[PDB]
Amino acid sequence: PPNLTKKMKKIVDAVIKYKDSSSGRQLSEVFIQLPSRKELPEYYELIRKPVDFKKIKERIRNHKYRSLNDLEKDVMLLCQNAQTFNLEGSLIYEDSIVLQSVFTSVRQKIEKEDD
Amino acid sequence: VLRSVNSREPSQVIFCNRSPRVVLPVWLNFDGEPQPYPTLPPGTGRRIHSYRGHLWLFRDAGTHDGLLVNQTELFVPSLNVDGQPIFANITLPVYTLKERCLQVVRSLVKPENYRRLDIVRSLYEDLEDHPNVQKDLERLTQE
Amino acid sequence: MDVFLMIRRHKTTIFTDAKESLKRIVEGILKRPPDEQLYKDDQLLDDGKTLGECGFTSQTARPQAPATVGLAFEALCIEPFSSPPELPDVM
Amino acid sequence: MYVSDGHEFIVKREHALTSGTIKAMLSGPNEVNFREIPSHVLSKVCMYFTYKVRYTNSSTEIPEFPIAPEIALELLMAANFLDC
Ligand SMILES: Cc1ncsc1-c1ccc([C@H](C)NC(=O)[C@@H]2C[C@@H](O)CN2C(=O)[C@@H](NC(=O)c2ccnc(N3CCN(c4cc(-c5ccccc5O)nnc4N)CC3)c2)C(C)(C)C)cc1
Ligand code: NA
Repeated sequence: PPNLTKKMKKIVDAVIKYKDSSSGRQLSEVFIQLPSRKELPEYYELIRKPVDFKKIKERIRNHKYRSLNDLEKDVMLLCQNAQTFNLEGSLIYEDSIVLQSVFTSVRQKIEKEDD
Repeated sequence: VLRSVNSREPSQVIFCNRSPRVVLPVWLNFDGEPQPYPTLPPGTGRRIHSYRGHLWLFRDAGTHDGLLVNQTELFVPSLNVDGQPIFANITLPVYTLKERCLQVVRSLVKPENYRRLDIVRSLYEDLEDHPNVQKDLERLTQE
Repeated sequence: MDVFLMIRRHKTTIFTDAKESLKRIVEGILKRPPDEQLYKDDQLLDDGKTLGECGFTSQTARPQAPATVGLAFEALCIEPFSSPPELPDVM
Repeated sequence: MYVSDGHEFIVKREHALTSGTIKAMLSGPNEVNFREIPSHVLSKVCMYFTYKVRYTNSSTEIPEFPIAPEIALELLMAANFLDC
């Protein structure tokens, strides 16, 4: 992993800065910092492995991701969490689905165009 | 001792920076603790997603001078009636000419050199005592 | 609106404020008739109390930096003030 | 109603009331002289006086009171010696 982190950075940097085409909102801001235990006890209990981006940001910093395929299934787990806690069709729900295909479409561009 | 209430009830809020400083929005973590949020250019304003009952404190991001929001010391998001985002007008106070003269001096000399002025031995205390975040908290919490 | 100005005459000076649209106030304070008076930058001003028409809009004659006006039957250079020391610790 | 290295200046009485020290010399229990302060500092002082009243508790977007760097040392001792 010589610049493996450097490419994970771009990937996460791109997903967060994603803007809706009609609304323009950053569409990732709900998921940035997950509220605390004292302040949301029912999330941490219903959800097996809670995760938000701040943890992924600093998990990348510890470079505990051996692979990009490793990095994906965390960001994948992140939306899979929000899809269970939230109602099908709720704003948060339908957006976690969007970012799934945002991380999808972004992984292809980064890996190739840098050898 | 002084922090935000955990009502999950949201509150669309918007900060209008109507002052020449660079404003530093400060959220108060539920342990009384302050957490900082991105700075605001002087003329501009920005919309936010805050939650009702929370506490916001406002402050220059460079001198940490006392900044005024909505004409009062602090700002708590009320409920937005017709969806109208609540306005946190971040403006200046009217400092005492003593205080205003204090800020300009801190801007022109480094701390390792304050004491070399040929000025009153009292003002040295008044200079070396800088405007602080948590310090102003103990002052507001006191009664 | 409200314009804040500054009249000087041989180092004696008045701070007061009036509307964007005169000297009569001088007669009450200086107890000298108003017609004997009054200009800026060598351009007397006859028709008094029209304030703005000369350049004193609500942004130039503001409290933290008032606008200078002179007073006259004699012409005079109102005596300026002292100069700053520029102590060397700063900068 | 109204009131070189001395005072020599006239302002409204209420604008004078701004400073706490000058709420003491006159009307105790007119003219007032200052044997320390120059004539260039008293400009920026009574400018703060007018700047104080017009803007205090007026919800309008308050602008800064300005200070030239070559003036700071001597206004500060003043506003210290003025309780304002
Ligand atoms: C000021 C400023 N200038 C310039 S830019 C800017 C600015 C700063 C911050 C913000 C963010 C967006 N906004 C806040 O910072 C607000 C402003 C302050 O009042 C407080 N605040 C907080 O964020 C704190 N607290 C809470 O958010 C909190 C508390 C109690 N309950 C809460 N809920 C119930 C559960 N929710 C759900 C979450 C998820 C989910 C999330 C992540 C990953 C997976 C998931 O599944 N999924 N589904 C949900 N339903 C969320 C809402 C939230 C903080 C502790 C998190 C920092 C925006 C703009
Ligand atoms: Na957030």
